[PDB]
Amino acid sequence: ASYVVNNENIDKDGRQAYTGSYNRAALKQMGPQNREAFKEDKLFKAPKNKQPIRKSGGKQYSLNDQRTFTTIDNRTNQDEQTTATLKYDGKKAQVWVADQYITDKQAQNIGREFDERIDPLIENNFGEPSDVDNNGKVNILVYDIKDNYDQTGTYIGGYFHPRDLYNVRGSNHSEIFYMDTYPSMGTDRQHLNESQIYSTLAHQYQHMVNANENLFKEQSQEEMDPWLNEALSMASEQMYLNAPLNSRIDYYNNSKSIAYGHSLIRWDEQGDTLSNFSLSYLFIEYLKKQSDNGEQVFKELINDPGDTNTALQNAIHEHVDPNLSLSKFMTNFRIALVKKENSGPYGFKGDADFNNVHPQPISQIPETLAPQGSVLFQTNQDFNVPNDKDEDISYNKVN
Ligand SMILES: [Ca+2]
Ligand SMILES: [Ca+2]
Ligand SMILES: [Ca+2]
Ligand SMILES: [Zn+2]
Repeated sequence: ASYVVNNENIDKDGRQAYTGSYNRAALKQMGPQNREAFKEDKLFKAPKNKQPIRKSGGKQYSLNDQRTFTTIDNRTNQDEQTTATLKYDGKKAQVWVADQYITDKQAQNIGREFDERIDPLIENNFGEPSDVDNNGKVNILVYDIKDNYDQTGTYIGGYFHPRDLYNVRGSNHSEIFYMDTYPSMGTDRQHLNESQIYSTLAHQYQHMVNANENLFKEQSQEEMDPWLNEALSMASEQMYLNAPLNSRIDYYNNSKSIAYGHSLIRWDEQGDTLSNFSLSYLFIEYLKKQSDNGEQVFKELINDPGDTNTALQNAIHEHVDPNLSLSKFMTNFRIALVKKENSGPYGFKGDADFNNVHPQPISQIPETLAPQGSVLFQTNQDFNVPNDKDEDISYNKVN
């Protein structure tokens, strides 16, 4: 038969748990196509020093003014300093340009797409931004984000840092997110296509209003865990595109780290982050199909005042199943990826968007599995679940 093994511990900081002494009664058991399958971004953590910004009502900058911003070199993880020009001063977005290759037209396309589609989309379905500089607008700094693309082929499409909302070192004292030019817009610096990154505007803007709702509007001031913050950003991309994120599915299908038990809830900052993006994306889409209010569950997760696991558990009880615990919903997620049943917990309600999700069976179980790390294997015998496995490990017969 086949088995889905999962560490059911819902604590992302928990131990990697022993899977047991099992019997090799297992069967012995290409290439991510799109370059966009290797597109990352960075969501940085809010500072513990939440010194507020004080101002005394924000008609400082206008078209063609220059402004030097702190940006982040993701090769070395240092602050850098970048001087940009305001090239679009719109209804909500101010688009700053600091890449000589970007034309004024492209800045105007980006700002207009934000003003007309990105902003309403996010405000109505996720949340609304802060206004720490009392200027009614948000900054979009368009420039060549520094990363290891030239050496790896993995590139950073954009980022958001909640430090910009407080008075700390490196803050730009405003609502701002950062958008990459090369190679996000294309691999030819002289023929960049800015429409390539429009869904990334929704991605980064979700991070921004997420930080506002949870750090400014709610009294607990608890950040959402990265894995679910990132999942909600990719829910917003699909909603903007009204199409599945096929590159994240493509990456899922070819990821050896996922096949060997990559964690849904522990963000592998120094390792294969792309596998975290793929798992976070499929999870939020699984929650969408399993919720009776569909995409409307997204704003309830943000609006919930409790921590990340409490919000998910409340959403499951109200919209999915009042008796179902978060930890078993997560196991059902992994089985749903395999079975894709047309109804019930082991599928995506037959949504065609997810029919090309194909988990990869492996020949041997890893010794240990991180919290919500999962693997799939097949058996040539009536294999027996090991008796010395960690109690957090569930073996789930499927076929
Ligand atoms: Ca503002
Ligand atoms: Ca770049
Ligand atoms: Ca909340
Ligand atoms: Zn992100």
